[PDB]
Amino acid sequence: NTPREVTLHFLRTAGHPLTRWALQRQPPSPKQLEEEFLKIPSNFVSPEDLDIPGHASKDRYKTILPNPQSRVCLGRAQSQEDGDYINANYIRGYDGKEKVYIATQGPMPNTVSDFWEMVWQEEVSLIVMLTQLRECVHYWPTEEETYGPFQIRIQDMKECPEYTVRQLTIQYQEERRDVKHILFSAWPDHQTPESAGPLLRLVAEVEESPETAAHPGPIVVHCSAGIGRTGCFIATRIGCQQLKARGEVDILGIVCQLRLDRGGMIQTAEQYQFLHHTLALYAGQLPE
Repeated sequence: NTPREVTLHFLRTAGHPLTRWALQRQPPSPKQLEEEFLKIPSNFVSPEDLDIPGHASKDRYKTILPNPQSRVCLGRAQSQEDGDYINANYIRGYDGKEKVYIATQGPMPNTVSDFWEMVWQEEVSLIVMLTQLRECVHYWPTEEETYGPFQIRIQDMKECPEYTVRQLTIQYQEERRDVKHILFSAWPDHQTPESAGPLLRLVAEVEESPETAAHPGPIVVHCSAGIGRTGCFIATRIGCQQLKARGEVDILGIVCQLRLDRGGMIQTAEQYQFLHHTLALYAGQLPE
């Protein structure tokens, strides 16, 4: 068995189910969580695994690449652009449900049009942006701007204590669609949010979003590299979904499935511990 077969086998089979009680009252120790986290393979892809010439100019980081198996490919239905490349992966949701999310990096100035093409092509109606104040381009308009063939307009902007909700529209030719955009700041790279409460309110904000499509598109979740904060946010939502539906959560299993979808999701052991903390808090909100 090669290193890749070893990696795939661990990720497909590792798990550590935690009842609601154990999570709240007897969680794994900080030492055990550190060692568990260290054992999770990254599933990073080597540049030799992508044959996409020119892709490097569209990557924020040379080592953080989209796994080819779940890579979002741009079909260019609406444009004349060369190739199909965006650093973005489809991510499975609760119970392995396909294409619940797209994890991607924040657009670079040269990939803003690619980003909007992706939002059109995938029928995205919700974007979750994770950032901190001192940081990440402003790829949405102040009033109205055109990006490639798309006209984007801001219909509303509402500040909540912990995030800003923008209501946008994107139009191509005759067709105009709503996109809800949530900007959650106060989340530094390689760190955790200040506390779990604002993160759980972000997760609730997402749940409450209007879902009027027959086949809902993926939710776009992004941050600088598209893996640490994105992975934490997606893992928290799936964790909450498991706790609510089954009264238990397998956080190890969750992170392992996310790494199958995009290498490196959840960057630090501190972030991993914070996921336990967050889910313990959510557990107490759940009905008896």
